[PDB]
Amino acid sequence: KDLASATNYVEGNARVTSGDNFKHVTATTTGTVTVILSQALQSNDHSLLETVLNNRDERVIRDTIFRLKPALAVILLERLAERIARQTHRQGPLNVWVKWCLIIHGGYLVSIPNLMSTLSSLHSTLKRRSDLLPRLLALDA
Amino acid sequence: TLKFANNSLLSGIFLQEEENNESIVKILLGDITVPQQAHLITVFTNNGHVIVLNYKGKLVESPKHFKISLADEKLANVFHSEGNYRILTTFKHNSLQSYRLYALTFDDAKKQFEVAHQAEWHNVILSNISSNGKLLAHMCKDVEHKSISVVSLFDDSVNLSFPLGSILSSQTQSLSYNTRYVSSMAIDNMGQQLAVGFASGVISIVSLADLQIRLLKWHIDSVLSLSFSHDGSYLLSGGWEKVMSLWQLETNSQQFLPRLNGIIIDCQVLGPQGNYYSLILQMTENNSNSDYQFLLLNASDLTSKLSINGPLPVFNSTIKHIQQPISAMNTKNSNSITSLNHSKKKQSRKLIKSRRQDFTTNVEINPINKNLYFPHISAVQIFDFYKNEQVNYQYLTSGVNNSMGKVRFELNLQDPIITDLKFTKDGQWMITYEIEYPPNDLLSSKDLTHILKFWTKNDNETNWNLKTKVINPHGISVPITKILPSPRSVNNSQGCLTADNNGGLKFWSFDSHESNWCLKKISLPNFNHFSNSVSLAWSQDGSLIFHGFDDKLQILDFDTFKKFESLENTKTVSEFTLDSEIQTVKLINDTNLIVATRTTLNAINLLRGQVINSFDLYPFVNGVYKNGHMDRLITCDERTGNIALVINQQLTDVPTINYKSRIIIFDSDLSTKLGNFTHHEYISWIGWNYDTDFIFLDIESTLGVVGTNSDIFAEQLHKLSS
Amino acid sequence: DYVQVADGLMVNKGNYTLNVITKALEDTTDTSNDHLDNKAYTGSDEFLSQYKIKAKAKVMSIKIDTKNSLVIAILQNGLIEIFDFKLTLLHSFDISYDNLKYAKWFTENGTEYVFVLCPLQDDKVCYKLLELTDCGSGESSPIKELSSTIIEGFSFENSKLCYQFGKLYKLNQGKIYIYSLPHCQLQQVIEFPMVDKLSPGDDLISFQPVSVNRVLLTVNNVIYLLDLLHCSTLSQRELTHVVINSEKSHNSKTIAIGISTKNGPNPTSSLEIINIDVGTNTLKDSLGKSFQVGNNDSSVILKPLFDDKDINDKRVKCNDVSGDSSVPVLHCNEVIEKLSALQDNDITSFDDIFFKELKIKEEHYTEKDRYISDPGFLNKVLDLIFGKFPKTLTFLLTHPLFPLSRTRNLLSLLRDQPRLFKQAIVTCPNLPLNELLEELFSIRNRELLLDISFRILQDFTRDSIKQEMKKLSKLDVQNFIEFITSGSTQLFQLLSLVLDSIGLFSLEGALLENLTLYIDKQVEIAERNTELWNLIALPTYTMEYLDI
Amino acid sequence: STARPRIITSKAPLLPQQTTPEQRYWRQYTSAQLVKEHNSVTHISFNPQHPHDFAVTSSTRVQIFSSRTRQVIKTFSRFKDVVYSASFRSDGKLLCAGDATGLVSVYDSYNPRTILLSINASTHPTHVTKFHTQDNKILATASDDRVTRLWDISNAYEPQLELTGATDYVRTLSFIPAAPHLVATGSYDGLIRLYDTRSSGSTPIYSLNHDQPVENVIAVSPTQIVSCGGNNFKVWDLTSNKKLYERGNFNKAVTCLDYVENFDSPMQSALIASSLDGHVKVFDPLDNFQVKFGWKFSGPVLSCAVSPSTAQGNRHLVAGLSSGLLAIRTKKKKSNNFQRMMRGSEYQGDQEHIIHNDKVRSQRRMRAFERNINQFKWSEALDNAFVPGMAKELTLTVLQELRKRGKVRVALYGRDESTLEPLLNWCLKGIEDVRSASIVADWVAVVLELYGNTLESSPVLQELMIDLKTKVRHEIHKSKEAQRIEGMLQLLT
RNA sequence: UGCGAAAGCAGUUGAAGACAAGUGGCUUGUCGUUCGUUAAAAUGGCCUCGUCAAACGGUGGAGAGAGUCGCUAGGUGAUCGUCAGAUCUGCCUAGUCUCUAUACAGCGUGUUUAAUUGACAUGGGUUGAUGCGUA
Repeated sequence: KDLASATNYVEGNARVTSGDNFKHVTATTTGTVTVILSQALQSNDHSLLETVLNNRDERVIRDTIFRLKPALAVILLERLAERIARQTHRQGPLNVWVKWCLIIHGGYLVSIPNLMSTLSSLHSTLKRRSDLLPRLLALDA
Repeated sequence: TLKFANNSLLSGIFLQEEENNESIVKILLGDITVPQQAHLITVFTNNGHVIVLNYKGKLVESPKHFKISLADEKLANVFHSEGNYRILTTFKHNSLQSYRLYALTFDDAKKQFEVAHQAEWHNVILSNISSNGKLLAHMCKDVEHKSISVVSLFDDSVNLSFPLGSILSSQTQSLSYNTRYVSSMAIDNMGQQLAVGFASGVISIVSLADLQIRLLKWHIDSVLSLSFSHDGSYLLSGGWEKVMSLWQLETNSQQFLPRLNGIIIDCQVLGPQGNYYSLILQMTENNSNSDYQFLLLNASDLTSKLSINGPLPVFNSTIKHIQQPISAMNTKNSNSITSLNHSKKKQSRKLIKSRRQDFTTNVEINPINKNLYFPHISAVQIFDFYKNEQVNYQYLTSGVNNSMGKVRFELNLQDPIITDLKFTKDGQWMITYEIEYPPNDLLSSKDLTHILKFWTKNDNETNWNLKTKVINPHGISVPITKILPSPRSVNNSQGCLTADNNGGLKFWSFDSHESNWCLKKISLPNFNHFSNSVSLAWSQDGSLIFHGFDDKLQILDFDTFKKFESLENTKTVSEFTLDSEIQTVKLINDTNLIVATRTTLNAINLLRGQVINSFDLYPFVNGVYKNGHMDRLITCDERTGNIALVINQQLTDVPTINYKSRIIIFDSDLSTKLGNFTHHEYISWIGWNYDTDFIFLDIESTLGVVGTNSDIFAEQLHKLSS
Repeated sequence: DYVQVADGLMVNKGNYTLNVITKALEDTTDTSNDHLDNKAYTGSDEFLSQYKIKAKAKVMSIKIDTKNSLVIAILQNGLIEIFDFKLTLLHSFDISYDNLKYAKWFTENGTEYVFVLCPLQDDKVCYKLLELTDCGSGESSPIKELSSTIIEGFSFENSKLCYQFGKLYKLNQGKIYIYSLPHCQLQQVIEFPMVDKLSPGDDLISFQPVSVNRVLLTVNNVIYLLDLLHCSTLSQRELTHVVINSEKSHNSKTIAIGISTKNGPNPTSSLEIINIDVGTNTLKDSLGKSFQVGNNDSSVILKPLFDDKDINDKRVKCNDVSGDSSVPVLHCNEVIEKLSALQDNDITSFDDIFFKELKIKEEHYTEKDRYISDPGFLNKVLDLIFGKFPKTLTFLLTHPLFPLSRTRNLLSLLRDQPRLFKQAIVTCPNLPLNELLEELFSIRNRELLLDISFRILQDFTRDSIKQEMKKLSKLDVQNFIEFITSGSTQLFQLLSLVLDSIGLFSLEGALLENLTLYIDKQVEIAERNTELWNLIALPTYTMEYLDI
Repeated sequence: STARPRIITSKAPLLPQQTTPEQRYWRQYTSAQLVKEHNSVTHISFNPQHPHDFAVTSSTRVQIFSSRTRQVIKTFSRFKDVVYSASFRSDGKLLCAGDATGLVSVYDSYNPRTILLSINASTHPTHVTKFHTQDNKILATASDDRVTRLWDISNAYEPQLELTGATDYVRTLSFIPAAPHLVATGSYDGLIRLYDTRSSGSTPIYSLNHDQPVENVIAVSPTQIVSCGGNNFKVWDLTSNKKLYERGNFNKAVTCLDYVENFDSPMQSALIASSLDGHVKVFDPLDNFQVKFGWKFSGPVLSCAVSPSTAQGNRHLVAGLSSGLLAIRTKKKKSNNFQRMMRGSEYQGDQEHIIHNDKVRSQRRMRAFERNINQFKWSEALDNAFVPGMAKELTLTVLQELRKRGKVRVALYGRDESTLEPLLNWCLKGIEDVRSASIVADWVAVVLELYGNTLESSPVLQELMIDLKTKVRHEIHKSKEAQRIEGMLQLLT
């Protein structure tokens, strides 16, 4: 090609990222589903993770997360964050799970030393969901 | 390269600190002194000196120069034919010039050229001369309107004239002024036809014997340049689209050449058979300077044989009687048919009266191969200064920069501005930051995008590859005031530190595992005040970072990335409130650091934790630079000192359009002014190349530097076989 | 250039050992050791010893005795080894070697015949160097470095008995000519205030620096370029800096002339014969952040005033960018004399202090930028008005409008005049957030709440607000929520800050439901006026009329 | 002059859980085959040499499948009890099978009728039989006799070495892949013993205490070996006798392992693990045995294998389940007068001094929207956006190119009811996504700015505007509640 | 236009002269005219140099598509009916379940961290659109 011809712009396979991925630093309760959820999260079992969080009764979700062990509430929250990042219609039903994980395990993940670095994907997903709120405010006006 | 300032032979013609209207106006190939014997050129300047210069071998140390007996006239051009020589001159009502043609002779006393005065034209609007130089056309403004007159100059073969209302259509008199304004004209080597290019976009070939016209409509914006071929059967035209068209005048058939990195402000055929086209490309994405690229190209395959260009910086403001060229609408890249006079009056008044006379730019030096990278608008000119020719040119944003010649409305769109770029200290990566602007008259027209890109090349290839880009670093709509590359001790010189106008900092670094440049460290404060008077510095050890926000120089560490702390409280002063917002925090070496703010210039030691020296800046740099540009005005070294740099706009007996530069150096914490230099022109950027020199960029872009039997048979055979 | 300053034989062991340091003793029989226990046998003792070392075995120990030779000891087992005499004059500083590293038969008198670490292995006779008063052993390529008071430097390598280099080093009577921490140099201290580093590969000075103050017992630490130095008649062992992977914190070197300062670690209490107390407990020299602490060996501050770029035909200054003036006529002598003109009998009046300050600094009396000023000068005139004399109407208005006020601002709540207090809220450019939060939560229910919330938001980071607004009671925050709900943008985000910083659980319910209802209607009105701001042909048959 | 820059497809910031190269490669193992066996598939080995066939050990038969048709080419049915192990020799020439009566029978592969020799091992069931990987003429059989045996296949009467020492149920052998004297055996008491065969052989030289009862031990390097048993697997440096990684990423016991090297893959090595709960997972030995991909199967997976390192054809992952069936997932791969007349067209300049090259490279074909943006047909470019078969990022990038480049209004000028309905009917779908909704916002804003009268006239885009209103209502409830979650974890810092 | 932060905060928009049109003046409008102020349109758009097919290597994906009326949560309709509720085995959406050449998109394989080969005489002539129906 010519020597005076400028180089065109080409991204190629450059990784486009945002500025918000901080990935670097007797019974009497119900019949819940938390053994299913716990041995979904001990492995990486997307299939039975989907069969445990297609349950959407609020008291079942509530005491399920209450009976959950708090050392893996952070990875339940990571799985929920990645699923609502990918599928956008899940944000309605699945963020009921993410608000209950914060309310119940409000001590474990305030005692964790790097909250944003450990659940970066939630922060990036909610930042990109709520960043454009003035724009669709102007749109619906 | 015949350097003018190399010798007093013709630097005595011009070395002035105030007067650069002495200009070089024509070059001829022969020798006007003695005929019939050529390997040397005779240059006519715009005042009346005629220098004869040998460009084969070493330049002679006494050229054959003369000075023609001239009136107040100022030398439009000279003309050559067989044997004879003409010259044309300009004059002193409505502001129009006035032209006057002489003929030359030389022979009797070999110091003076005698002149003859053929004729005059008492008001000239526009002019052109044919390719052979045998005839010339021009415009008149003689009443209801203008007029058009063609005249052969080396003979009275033909001289005709007519009002151009007989050229113009009947539709144009009830249409806009662009339809009757004419921005170009050309004649062929016979004077049979003439091309009138109008500001509306059309061209019209009139046939001069009978004044019948033919319209050629392709240019959707103003026609800026026209030329004929030698036989007159092809018309080259160029305009605001960056497309050179050539019209086959038999069938009216265009051949195009579409993406010519600048608008064609002049085009002409060049060879005896017409095998070259020479073009001038105005490159009008920056409105702050008129930077022309000279490009001839062979006519066979239309490839750019020998494109020529100077360095292309973009200054923060317009420079010196710079007028962006004519067009159809008044845009942010051009001006309409009305506003050229008002714009030049306003620009002269702005250079006289106003206060923010800062037109300073950022230039970078690639620390591997010592070539300097002028970031143009949405592009970079990589340019090496040991031969002062451009390495290449590369588009670094995603605009409509290259894909399209923008026209009358579309010139109100701007491609994203590259405002920062810095190399990592081993020269392996190039960090760049750009502001992507939205088009007007829609919902998202008032939120910018801020994009930080990371480029890589090996040491052979001339162009960089984007490895990653982060859109909105630091958050949405927030700028990056300063990026700083990191020293060789953090991630093997593969980290960058970006600063907000919130005082937030982000440390980005390239790790090989996830093979990308990712976000490592973060310190965000959430204030409610913003200021772009942000500066940054790093310790060479890689231990502590000096975050010079406005009025406040915080001291952060690197391990926990918060403000510095020792529990023993050994007068751990980790903030230095100064009298004004600080714009340079340049640390010369690990002992001390020079702060520069808009009143004073302090220096602070850290092995003796207090102020050591101070200087007064307010009488020199008061409210004249934008806050954040003292960092490009002053610089440092790694051993041998620090360089301040001030500017005095000169005065009459009010300020003027003339400038002088006062650069000063200091060694070893502001001790001695061991360099006090004065340069004849405004100075725009100074920076230390990595081998103990400091390069600076003049406002007219001269880069300067502050440093430390058989013999006769052989001769006759090389004659007779060449 | 100091370090963290406090604390007013096998050379690489520590504690949990028995005695890896057996050393000689002043005014005693020969030698001793102690534990935190190994036996103290004899290495053919009772001579004129001045130091004592071992072969890095502690049961092949010795007593380095001034008899031209030395033998082995049995400090663990009971079985001795044989020896062989070389000289008979003075071997008081004998240092037995490792497995063939650095050994020669140099006793005291220029007879450095090379040998090995054995009782009968020999080498060449490398006694060529002159009478050296400072012979040390380093590990460049294990080498005897001789500095001679015939003055000349030489360096022989006891790896092939090869004289590497040598020159004429004019070294006088020294204090400690100790080898460097990386061994590449020689730190030789001059007597009172100086310590020069010389190149110990070519015998030439590389950096001759002065020191801070009096120091006598100086030796290079196990650092990059740092030394330790104890005072002569002082127990003060300070540190200075002119191993790099995971450096030392204690047990670095034992050469000191304090009150029996043997076996000097960081916690240097349990000595080898002394049984003393301990001191500092820091590590060696770091890269560059500890030199902001140890900012010593320079204490020469003067009164730095703003100079000017020197007037070399300054009359061609070419359109100066000021308003009307060109240069302020600097009077630092009048700046100092204004102190005497102010510290007078204007004990309640503004006739001899405020007029004095506004005459010395001809300004608009609320504005900066006609500066020529020093922070010590402003602090001393602020002290002279904080003495016998806030009733001045010009001086203490024009100098909280100065960015160098230096922390005499704490009584700004403790004095309460309305206009001076609001001006010290808005413009005083260094304020303590403790007093700012106290003034914020000591509410007088006015617009100065907005003026104090403005500054507390616009000059402190949010987490530094949160950590120091944890330091509040609960009646303050309950009345703050009550006053916000009663009766704006910066106080909304301040309310966000108080909710983030009160904590998680320990709240009440009625205040929470009241705040919930209030901010529900607040979001509703914010939504509707955001909507308001974002809110800012022919038929087939007609019938018409015309003029008659 | 330059060439024209291509229209860059709008890529947003990347979302979490992107497609890694490892999981793209391991996800193109597809077209699953399910073959119902008579009983649980206990072992599966591959042919080493022409690595293109594999033997599946069901109950009382061993079937060799081909790696190009996936049908049973050959079968071995003349066992008396349940056949347990079946492996090929390192030359791939013959096939050993341990049987529940303790009768090792070795046939030759690809000939089920010629049983070559029947070693009568212990009276207990022989559960693992494999040849040496360096040597050819020795066969190691461990049985439920708590003693393994090395047999020379010439002298098949007494075992040439008898490796005893284990307290319970030796179920696995392994050989160390550079030292051929080194046999690592693994039993149901934990305790990977390993033996130097030049010594006595009744005592291991050392023992590695996997705490769970091991199910398999394989050798990865000449130095490190991996033992699975219980819910985890551990890796052991063998020159230093010392554990250095352990991954417990399963629910139930890891039944088997195998390992791949140097094959055509982004992963330079791969250890896959099969674990009685349905899962088979692949772990990358170069970044610390991190899991990269996995398959879930319809029952507890008892054994697994992949095609060997030099497969050169159709490549296989096979997993045999305890349910009694077998799952295969593969990745696949004019006249002499006229020629004498047109001879030279394949020469390419070998003996020729100068070789000129200015044939330009043929670039990718331009799509219709890209050539219409090139031809400045901006309304036609919008029309080419809203065809049905267009990718969502392609509609987004032509909207963004018309937004940045020229004029939304130019692209929308000559429209009416029938030619706006594609745009708004796509804007319904694009208003949900984050990456599109800014562009959807300003395009809808411009079209209602300059078509507010067609709003009055046509009722059949009024309803489209109403549906768009309820869409922005749902999206604004979502963008408000996301800010509420953002605040409610900003509280927890 | 100035100060600014990317928000915003203060300032506006005169005079002379000439010319054109309309009805020597009067009105209106222009200016390749000057002084002062910090101050939309002339049917008129971008070149050839070789395409097609099949791979391969990284990069993104809202995945490209097809089912099961299988589950979870919903939004809603026709007719009758006092409602209760009936039939339409009511419809639509999202998630889940199942499957495919990851079907989708993009950059590259001339040297690159990586990754490419093959077809074709890259012509001329005659019909080819009034010859066509599966709608």
